[PDB]
Amino acid sequence: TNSDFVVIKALEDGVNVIGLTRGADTRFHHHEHLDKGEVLIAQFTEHTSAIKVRGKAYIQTRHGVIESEG
Amino acid sequence: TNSDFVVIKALEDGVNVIGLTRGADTRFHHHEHLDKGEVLIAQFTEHTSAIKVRGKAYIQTRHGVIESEG
Amino acid sequence: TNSDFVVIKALEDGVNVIGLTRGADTRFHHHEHLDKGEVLIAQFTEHTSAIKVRGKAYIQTRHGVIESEG
Amino acid sequence: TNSDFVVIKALEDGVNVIGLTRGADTRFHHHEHLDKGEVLIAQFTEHTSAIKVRGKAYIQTRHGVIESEG
Amino acid sequence: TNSDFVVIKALEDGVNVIGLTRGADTRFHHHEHLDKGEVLIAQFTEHTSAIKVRGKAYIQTRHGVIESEG
Amino acid sequence: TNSDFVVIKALEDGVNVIGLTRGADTRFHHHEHLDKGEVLIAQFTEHTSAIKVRGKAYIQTRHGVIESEG
Amino acid sequence: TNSDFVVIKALEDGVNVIGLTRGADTRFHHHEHLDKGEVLIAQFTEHTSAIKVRGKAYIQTRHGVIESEG
Amino acid sequence: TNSDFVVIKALEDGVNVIGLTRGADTRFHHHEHLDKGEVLIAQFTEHTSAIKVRGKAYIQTRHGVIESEG
Amino acid sequence: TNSDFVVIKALEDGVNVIGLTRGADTRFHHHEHLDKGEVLIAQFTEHTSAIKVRGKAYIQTRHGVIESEG
Amino acid sequence: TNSDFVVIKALEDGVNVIGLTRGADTRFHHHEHLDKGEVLIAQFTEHTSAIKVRGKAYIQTRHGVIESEG
Amino acid sequence: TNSDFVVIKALEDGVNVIGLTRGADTRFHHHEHLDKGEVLIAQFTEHTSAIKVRGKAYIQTRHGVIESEG
Amino acid sequence: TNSDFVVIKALEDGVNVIGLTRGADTRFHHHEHLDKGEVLIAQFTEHTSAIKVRGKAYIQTRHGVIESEG
Amino acid sequence: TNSDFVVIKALEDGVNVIGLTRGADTRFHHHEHLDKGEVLIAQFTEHTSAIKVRGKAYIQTRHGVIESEG
Amino acid sequence: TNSDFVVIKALEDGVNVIGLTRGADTRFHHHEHLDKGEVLIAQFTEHTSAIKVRGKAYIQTRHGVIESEG
Amino acid sequence: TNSDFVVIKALEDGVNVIGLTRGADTRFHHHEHLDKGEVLIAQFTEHTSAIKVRGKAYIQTRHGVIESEG
Amino acid sequence: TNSDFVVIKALEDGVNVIGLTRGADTRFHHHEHLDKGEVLIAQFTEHTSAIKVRGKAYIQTRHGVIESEG
Amino acid sequence: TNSDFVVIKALEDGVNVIGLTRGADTRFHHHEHLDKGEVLIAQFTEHTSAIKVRGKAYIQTRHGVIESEG
Amino acid sequence: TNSDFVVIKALEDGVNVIGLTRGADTRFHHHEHLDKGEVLIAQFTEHTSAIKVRGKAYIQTRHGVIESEG
Ligand SMILES: [Co+2]
Ligand SMILES: [Co+2]
Ligand SMILES: [Co+2]
Ligand SMILES: [Co+2]
Ligand SMILES: [Co+2]
Ligand SMILES: [Co+2]
Ligand SMILES: [Co+2]
Ligand SMILES: [Co+2]
Repeated sequence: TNSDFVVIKALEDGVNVIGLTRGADTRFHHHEHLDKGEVLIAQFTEHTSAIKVRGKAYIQTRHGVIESEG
Repeated sequence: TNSDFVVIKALEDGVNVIGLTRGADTRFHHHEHLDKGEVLIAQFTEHTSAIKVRGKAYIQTRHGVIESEG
Repeated sequence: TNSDFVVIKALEDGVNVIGLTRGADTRFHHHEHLDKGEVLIAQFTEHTSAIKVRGKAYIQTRHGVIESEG
Repeated sequence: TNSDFVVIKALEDGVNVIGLTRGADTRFHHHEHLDKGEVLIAQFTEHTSAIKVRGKAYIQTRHGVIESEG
Repeated sequence: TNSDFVVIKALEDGVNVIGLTRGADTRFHHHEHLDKGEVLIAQFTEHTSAIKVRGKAYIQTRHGVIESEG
Repeated sequence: TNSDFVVIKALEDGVNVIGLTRGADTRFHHHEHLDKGEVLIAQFTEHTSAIKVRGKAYIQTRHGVIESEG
Repeated sequence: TNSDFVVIKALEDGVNVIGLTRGADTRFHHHEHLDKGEVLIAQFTEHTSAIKVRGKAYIQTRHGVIESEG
Repeated sequence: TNSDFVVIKALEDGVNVIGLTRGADTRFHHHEHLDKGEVLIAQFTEHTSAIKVRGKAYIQTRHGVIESEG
Repeated sequence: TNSDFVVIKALEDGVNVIGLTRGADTRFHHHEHLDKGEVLIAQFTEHTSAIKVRGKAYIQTRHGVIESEG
Repeated sequence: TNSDFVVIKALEDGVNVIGLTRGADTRFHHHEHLDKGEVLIAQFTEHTSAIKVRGKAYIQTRHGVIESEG
Repeated sequence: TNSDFVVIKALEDGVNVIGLTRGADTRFHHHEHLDKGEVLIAQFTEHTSAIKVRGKAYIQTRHGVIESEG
Repeated sequence: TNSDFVVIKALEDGVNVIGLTRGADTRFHHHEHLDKGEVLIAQFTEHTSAIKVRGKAYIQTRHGVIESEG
Repeated sequence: TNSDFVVIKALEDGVNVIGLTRGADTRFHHHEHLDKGEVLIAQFTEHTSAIKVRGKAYIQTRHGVIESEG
Repeated sequence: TNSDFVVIKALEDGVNVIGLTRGADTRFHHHEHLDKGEVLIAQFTEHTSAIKVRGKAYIQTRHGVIESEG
Repeated sequence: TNSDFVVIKALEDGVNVIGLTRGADTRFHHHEHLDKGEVLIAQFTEHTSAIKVRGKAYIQTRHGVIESEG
Repeated sequence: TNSDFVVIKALEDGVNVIGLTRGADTRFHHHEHLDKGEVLIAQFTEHTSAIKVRGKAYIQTRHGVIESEG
Repeated sequence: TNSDFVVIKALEDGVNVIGLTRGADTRFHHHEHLDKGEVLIAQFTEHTSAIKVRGKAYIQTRHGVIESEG
Repeated sequence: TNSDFVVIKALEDGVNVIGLTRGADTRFHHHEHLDKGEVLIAQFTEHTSAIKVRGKAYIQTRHGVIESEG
């Protein structure tokens, strides 16, 4: 519900990061734009239950590294 | 009950991710569509107890890495 | 009581995952069908205390990997 | 009192798994039949404090792997 | 008080497992007989504080493996 | 107070295990006899704060293995 | 205050183990004599805060092993 | 419900006689050990509805004689 | 209604004895498993009105001796 | 009214035992199916006054032995 | 008034068994059809005081065996 | 008063069976006609104390067999 | 419940006859010692349900004569 | 509990017949002396549950005849 | 308590028949003198529980015939 | 009534020491078994008034030494 | 009740001194183990009324000196 | 109870004198150390009922002189 975070680095211009709400319904809550080279450190909270990443990006989580190729 | 997440990367167009209800009866509660190259970080919550994945995909959990080919 | 999950991947058509009821008496309360290639991440909850797996399947738990040949 | 599970795989037909009752009085409260190849993941709860396994079987616990030759 | 367990496998016929009472008074509270090849997984409970094993047996605990030759 | 245990195996006939009371006063409250080959798994409780072992025995604790020659 | 213990083995006759009182004023609370070969497993409690060991003895703690030669 | 009895003679060492309780649930109630040569005359009562005999024994009932070869 | 018994001796491993309910509707109420060579003396009670026997077995009643081969 | 029983042994697959209701009106209230070799011990009760047997069967009553060829 | 039964076996097709009512007024209250080879065990109750059998049949009672040639 | 019965088989056409009233007054209360070959099983009741049989018939009672040649 | 007796004749010095308690729990209730030649006629009572005989002895019951060779 | 008797004949001078009480405790109630040739017919009562016979005597019970040699 | 009797015939002059008191206390309650040839049919009653016979006499009981030679 | 003791030493296997109760009725209260070589120091109490010794034994009292030969 | 004592000296390893309960019921209430050479001066108390000595030992009482050889 | 004393003289360095508590529960109460040559005159009281002496010592009581060698 908290206390865990992800690290996303943008590898190209125009990377989109979307947060899905917490509750009975699942609706979009917010989105963020990242330009090439930017780093975002995001946390799981009371209003966020899922994080969706579009665009070429490098992601670090507790389970290791992954690369999105959108 | 809460505070654990899975990482799903879509390896093909049209991958389905389904969340099942938490309660006495089990029913489909929400689903998400993923495009090729896209990444979702999903958490276990107060309305979701099980997660099904349809389509070719790459999954990371606390127990390791698996690949689905449905 | 909660907060622990298993990962099941179906290696054949028609794999059955049965949940057993939590309480004084024990009975089947839910069946799940998996087709060849699908992956299910299932959690221990307030209504489930045991899980039975019939069919050829690949299972990951905190204690390691096992293969069912039912 | 809770939150610990065992993994039992039946290596031959007709394996019996018996659960003992929690309290001042200890009585047999349920048993399960396993056919050759099936897998059961079972949890310690408020009504089960001990588990007995009869028949040839393969068991995984937090302390390692054991085999019953019954 | 609870939430720990031992694994006992009987290496000969007629193995006795005795549970001693928890409290100011210390007395035999229950015992179990194990046939050859059987495996018992036993948990420390609110009514059990000590466990005595008579007969030839193989025991797994968090501190390692031991062999009783009673 | 609880949630910790020792494993004692008797290497000779007539091993004595003595449990000391918990509180302002410290007096013997119980003892147990062990024959050659027997194994006792004993827990720390609300009425026991110290344990004494007389006789040739082999002991397993969280800090390792020790042997008493008494 | 609890949940931590020391293991003392007497290597000579007449080993003294002294407990100091828990509170604002510090004084002797109890002591124990150990004969050659005996093993004592002692726990920290609500009435004991420090432990003194006089005589030749072998001590195991969470931080390692030490030998007293007084 | 009463007024009828069985006679069991032990033909070998270690014969077990088990009594099952009377009521809606059927749980074990008591067991007895017989050494080679002993005779037990047991009655049906308010807390006993079935009797189970393990081991080589010679049994006399109103319907005649039988021999268990366990 | 009460006070009559049957004697069943198992002539093979895995013999099932089933007791049916006493009431308006008839349902399975309990079952027992018997090993090769064991004898059960069962009584008619306030919750049991009929008894079914599956497996090779030898039966004694007031009316004589019969053999089942199911 | 009660306290008397019949013994039926099935000599062919699919033997039917029908119970007739006790009271002013008479109707079928229970069917029982027996496979070849099974034995049923059935008692006259507060809801059963007559018993119909269809199929090849061997029947024992207080008056002797009969064989049905239905 | 109760607790006595007759055994009727139908030796040819179309055997009729009629029960007469108990009380000051005697009237036909039920009848049964039996096909060749069928067996019926019937009891005397609070609504049946006499039984009439038409057709070729074989009857067993406490007084012996009789045959109806109807 | 009750709970005894006679068996009458008609050896010729038109056999009359008459039941006489129980009490201070004695009178015909009911009669039955039997065709050739028929069998009637009749019970002594609260309204019947004596039975008269006219016509050729074969009678079985607890005291033996008799033949009426009326 | 009551009203049935056994006859025990001691064929050697020091024969033990043990009576077990009637109720929910079973324990020793009394015992008797018999010298060579003595005869005891013992009745089933409201505080006794089972009887053990240790030693060489000759026993008479309603079901016949048996000998204990303890 | 009542209404059953034994017959004892004295075959030697000085035969002793001892009666034990009926209740929670088994305490001697009375004894009787018999000279050579005497016959005693003794019944089971509300204050008597067991009978011991010392000396050379001849005993008749419902189960047959025995001879005490003491 | 009642409904059983003995038959005593006096084979010599002066035969004594003594009745002992029924209750917690036992004492002589009555006696009868029989001359040679006389016959007495005596019953067990509410005030009598044991009977002694002194003198040469012939006795008939439910268990057979005996001869007293006092 | 109090404060006096006897000393009993067993000179043979199986010596019996019986204590008689203090009151209007002098009856057995307890017995004790002594093996060869044991010594029992027994006092006179409020529930004890007499002591019987059976078997070969050596007794010391205030009045001197005696030897029981039984 | 008090004011008297015994003196026991242990002449061998492992001498047992057992105290029996004072009252209507008699049971083991405490025991002491003596190593070779030790001396125990024991007193009769309000809770102790008899004392047993097992093992080789030397005993002094008001009546003199005795030697136990258990 | 009181008013009796024992004289102990230490014949070697380090002699231990242990006093045992008076009451239903028996447990160590106090100990005393004696060096070579020292003398202790100890009494019996309401908190002491038994006394143990470890080490080489010379003891005087009302019953005489004894020596401990421990
Ligand atoms: Co935008
Ligand atoms: Co969709
Ligand atoms: Co047991
Ligand atoms: Co089953
Ligand atoms: Co005894
Ligand atoms: Co007179
Ligand atoms: Co002990
Ligand atoms: Co000190």
